[PDB]
Amino acid sequence: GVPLRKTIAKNLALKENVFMMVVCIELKIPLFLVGKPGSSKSLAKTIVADAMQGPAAYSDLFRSLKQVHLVSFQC
Amino acid sequence: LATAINQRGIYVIQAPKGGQKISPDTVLHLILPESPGSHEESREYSLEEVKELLNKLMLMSGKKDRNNTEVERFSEVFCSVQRLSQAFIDLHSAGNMLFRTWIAMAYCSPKQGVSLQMDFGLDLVTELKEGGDVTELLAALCRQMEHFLD
Amino acid sequence: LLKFYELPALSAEIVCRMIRLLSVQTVFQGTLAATKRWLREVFTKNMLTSSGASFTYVKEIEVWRRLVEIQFPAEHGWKESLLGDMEWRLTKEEPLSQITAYCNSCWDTKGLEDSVAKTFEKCIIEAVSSACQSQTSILQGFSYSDLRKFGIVLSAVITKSWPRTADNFNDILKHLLTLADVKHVFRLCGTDEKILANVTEDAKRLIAVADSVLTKVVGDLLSGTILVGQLELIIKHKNQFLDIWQLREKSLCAVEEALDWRREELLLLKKEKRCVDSLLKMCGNVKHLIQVDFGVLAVRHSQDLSSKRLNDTVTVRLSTSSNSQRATHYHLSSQVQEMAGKIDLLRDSHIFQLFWRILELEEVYDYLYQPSYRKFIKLHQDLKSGEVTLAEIDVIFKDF
Amino acid sequence: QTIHVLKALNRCQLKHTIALWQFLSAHKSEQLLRLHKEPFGEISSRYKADLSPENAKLLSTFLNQTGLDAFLLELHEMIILKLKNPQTQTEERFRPQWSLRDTLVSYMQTKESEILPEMASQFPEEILLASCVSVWKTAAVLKWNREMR
Amino acid sequence: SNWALDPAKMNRGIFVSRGSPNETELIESAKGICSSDILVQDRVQGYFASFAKAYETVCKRQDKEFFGLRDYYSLIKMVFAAAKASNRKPSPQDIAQAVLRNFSGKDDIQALDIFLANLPEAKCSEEVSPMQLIKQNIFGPQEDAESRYLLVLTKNYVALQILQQTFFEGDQQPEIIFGSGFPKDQEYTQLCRNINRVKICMETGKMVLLLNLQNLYESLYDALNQYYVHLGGQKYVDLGLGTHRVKCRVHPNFRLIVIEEKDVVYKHFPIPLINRLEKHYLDINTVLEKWQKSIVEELCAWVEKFINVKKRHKYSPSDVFIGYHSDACASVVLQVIERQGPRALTEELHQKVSEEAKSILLNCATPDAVVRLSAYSLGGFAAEWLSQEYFHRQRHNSFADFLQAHLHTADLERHAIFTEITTFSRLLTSHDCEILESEVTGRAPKPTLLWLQQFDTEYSFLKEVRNCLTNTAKCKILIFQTDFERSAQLIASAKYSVINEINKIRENEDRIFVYFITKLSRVGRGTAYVGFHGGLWQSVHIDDLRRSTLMVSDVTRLQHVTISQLFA
Repeated sequence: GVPLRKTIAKNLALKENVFMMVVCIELKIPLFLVGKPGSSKSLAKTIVADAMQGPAAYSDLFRSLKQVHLVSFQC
Repeated sequence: LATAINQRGIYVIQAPKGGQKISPDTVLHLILPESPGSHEESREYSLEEVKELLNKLMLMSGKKDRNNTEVERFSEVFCSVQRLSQAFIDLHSAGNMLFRTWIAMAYCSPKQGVSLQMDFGLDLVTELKEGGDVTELLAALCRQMEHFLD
Repeated sequence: LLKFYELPALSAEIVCRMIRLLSVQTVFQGTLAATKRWLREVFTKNMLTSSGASFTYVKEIEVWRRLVEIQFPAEHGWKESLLGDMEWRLTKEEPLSQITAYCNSCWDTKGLEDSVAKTFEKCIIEAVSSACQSQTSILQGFSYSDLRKFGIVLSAVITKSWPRTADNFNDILKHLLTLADVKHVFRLCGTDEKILANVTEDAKRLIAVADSVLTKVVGDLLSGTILVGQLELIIKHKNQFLDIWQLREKSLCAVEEALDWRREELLLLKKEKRCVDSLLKMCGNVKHLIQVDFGVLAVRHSQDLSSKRLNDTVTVRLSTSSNSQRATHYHLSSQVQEMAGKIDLLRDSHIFQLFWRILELEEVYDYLYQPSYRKFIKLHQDLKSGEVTLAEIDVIFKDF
Repeated sequence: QTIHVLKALNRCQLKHTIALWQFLSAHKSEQLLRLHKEPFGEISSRYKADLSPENAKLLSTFLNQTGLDAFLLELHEMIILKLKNPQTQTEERFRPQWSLRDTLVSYMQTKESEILPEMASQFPEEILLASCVSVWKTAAVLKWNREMR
Repeated sequence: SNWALDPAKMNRGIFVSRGSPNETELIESAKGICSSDILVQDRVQGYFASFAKAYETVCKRQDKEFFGLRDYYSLIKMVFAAAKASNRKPSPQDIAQAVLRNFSGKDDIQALDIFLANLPEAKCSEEVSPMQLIKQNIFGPQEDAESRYLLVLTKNYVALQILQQTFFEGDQQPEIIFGSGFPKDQEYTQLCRNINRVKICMETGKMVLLLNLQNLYESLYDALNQYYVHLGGQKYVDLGLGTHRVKCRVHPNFRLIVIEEKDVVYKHFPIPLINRLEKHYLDINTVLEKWQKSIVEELCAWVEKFINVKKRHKYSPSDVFIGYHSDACASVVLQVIERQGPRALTEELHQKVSEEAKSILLNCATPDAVVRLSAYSLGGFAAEWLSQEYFHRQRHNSFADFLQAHLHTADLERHAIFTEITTFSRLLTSHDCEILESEVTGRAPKPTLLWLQQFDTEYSFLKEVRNCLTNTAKCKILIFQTDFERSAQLIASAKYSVINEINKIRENEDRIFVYFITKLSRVGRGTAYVGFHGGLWQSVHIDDLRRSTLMVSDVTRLQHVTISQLFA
């Protein structure tokens, strides 16, 4: 449903990160992701930000889900 | 908002009221009056609000347009006033007493020919007012205040 | 005028005699200064003519010799300063112009044991070192009238061009084959022996090392114990190699036959290597699903041939034998040889790659290769005949 | 020839002239030292002796308990005026073997300038005139270090 | 987080920790990347295993985390794109180029050796120079095969000289993003203006050079990842200034280059930042060939001889060649070879390069040194040649003569000409600018003279620069003054600002002559001045900028006249 770039790998790291992020955000569970640079973390964050534009979402799935607004702080 | 601040805006530097601790936030505030024919209210902005407006202007003005003139004017005056504020804070920390009731109003654009106005709150010193471009006056005043600090 | 050079020299010699008869340093300085001033005023333009063939001034060397030889006390530094100025005038010119003027022209006959000779030789040696570092051919079309000075230049070229690791057999062979100056050196030294007489002993030693290297290489080539790195380097530069060996051997044909034979045997060995590589790569591709055991073949393939002697890697042919078959280091079975050959032919085929499902190499042939090749042939016959089914076109050519 | 000189001299008056001369000369030399260049080429090498470890410790202790600027200015003036003039070199009341303290105290007395009490008492006599220039160099280094600190 | 965390603080939420993947996971990621096409995926499949084994080898070998998964993924992307464009099996040269671009940047690592150890591709060993790699990054030969942004590790900020000369030879010059050296402007507001400029360059597509501004990384952290949102075909990336985060448009032609010192990167730079950028090392030694380096050594020797001899205070090169430093000869040689072009090596080229280098160095020398060299050489040929060039073929007698010569002889293609000048006399006043105007009248307008110290803020300097540049005159002369007492920051920041503003006011073919004049002292105040910045600049020493009303004598005339003859 989300229109990812073709050269991006639908690997296990990004799959699980996106799924967990979506579920935790929709249910307001705190999620902590720790991994060495390149472990599909920020990519998942941007993808979930773009996908979860509820009415403006790309797929009926995300259109059924909530609308997300992200506020970022760099610690 | 920034265009109006340039046209009408007034920056105010004064000693902290209410016994507040001396800092840029307490010393500096922006007044935005209302224009003739419009009925909105004269708003008062804190330094944090002006820095927020500045950040907004920077991220917005990526349009390769002449709009930078207004942003540039806004930024220049803002920086000058911040410099003046730190000079006041310095004189305050050193124990100077003249600049204890001193209030300064900088007019982003002349009002009836006035660009800077200073009053010390003393019976001997009358009100001081001067016209012209605000950033030159502010730079000269900052330099005099620093020399006086030394 | 330059013609009058004797007068300054006589006045300087008078000053010399007065000093030896006894503000001394002051008078010396003024004397040297005035002499330099005169030389500057007279020697106004370039030292050498267009080609570097002749001298601009016929008397420059004579004036330099006359003035430098004045026996001032050494401590004062007359000779060194004047010779420094001459060296400056030389170095301004192009290296090849300097060497041309040095060898061809008739300036030296006056006695080359003076200081001017030693300075000009030093400068020419430095020029030759620079040119060798630039790897530009010097001796190409070179001409010479003074054999002694040409021999000095030639020895300088030989010594400076030589590799820094003058003992490395491989770098010696690389230098000999790659550098062109070596052809000219061998040609000249072979045509007229007198050149070698004028050549130094260091240069003759280097020539003898080079000749020994070439003779060993030829023995290895003819016999067959040569390293694949050396045979590759020889083949890449076969023309220079055979020219040099022709010159040396005429001074002191079958090598062409030998080198052709070894080129053929090396091509065969590389063909077999590439077949084994293609087979290994295909099995590595199906690695994720199936594990293969061909330890001996992978070990043999992993060894770098450059260090190996040819006859160990492959059978070499000689008229000391008949035109017998060739055999390689791999000793592949007929099954594996056929399989590797076909897989090499189809190593770029996208329709053969997928086209199939620990096993041994004969089991690998039986299960993977035969079904695959059978289906591939059947597909080729379907396409040639046209009876191919639409489902096949949809599944196979989904990608094209 | 008066453009930037006027800004340096805007505050000085004729009474200061001599002190100003002294200051300038010392400052001039101090610059050279900061750049490791030799300031005292015109001085006899005989007066350029080194200092022993013990005399170095004594000098350092004195300088720590001394007014470094005035001491440097006076010692510089003495070195330049007395030891430089070959006429005063042949005037052998400033011999390298003479003690630095007595020489400098005599000089200061002759010009009836206020003498630093430390000069007579605190100054070690074991330091001769031959090392006098090293003393000034060492003192200037401490000042330069004090200036960095 | 890339760093570990304490579970007790998480409020018993959900905590997921990712480990470094094994070979199979890396090969699956590679196949996922290539999935967009099937032919190429099959072709590269064989190479995936070797690339993964090489990557784990590198990760275990290196001491500090310097290479990561982004490098591996970028390698796979670049090989996929190369094969897709070629329509053939990836050639060894492509694998080598990919590996060099991604896994370069460190000395203690020999990536290409590791990757070639696993393959027979080593046969190529046709190595590609950092200049070619950087070019391919900036100008990598419809498709967003986007390469990472560049980090150039250098020494003494030398890299800036090379790039300006090589890739930005023309007026396609990038924009310089730097920290201002003016006293009252380097704080938060400067970061705001800088990120505004970064945004405007992203929108317009103008390339950017990031100088020692690692303190801007928190604003760019998300853009460096280059993960874009899309709208109507255009791509957008996130930028932040404080708590405000906004999406900004990125023009396809946009590229980013960060220039930084190797040691700052090794010590201070965060590891995720090192991972986000493609890393290359650039120094003059990496550009110069062997013979050019030999010419450098020769020029150092010739300098040492020039200083002392072909009493005897034993001068040093800095005291003669104003601005001399370890890399002066290399910079000179690079500038010479770059101006000459790619001409093949010949004895003519070697001689001409040596002579040009000597001439450039001599242009920065004091007349005093040339006189000393002649005197102590007793009128040697070299000394008279050098005196002739300095006093007669060069224009050190005054600033007016230099300006006239530069105006008459300078090239016509270079619309912007930059010059640096060192002097020991007093800086120019209004009267000197009037004399220069009287000389120039009919050729250009009144030269504009500015004193950098008089400016407290960068914006006032830019305002006056724009006041001058906006005049319609076809030729413009800009003169900047400074007294070297700290100061070098001011000069550098002014130089960058002037270059950027000249690049912006460029639609016209006006010819702008820019001069930076620094007043030094022969002795000094400890901190040694450093010149020979090379690149676009030409370094000339003028002992006295005035026209010598007190004596109309040009030296080399008095050289043959007594003091008695002066009073004839």
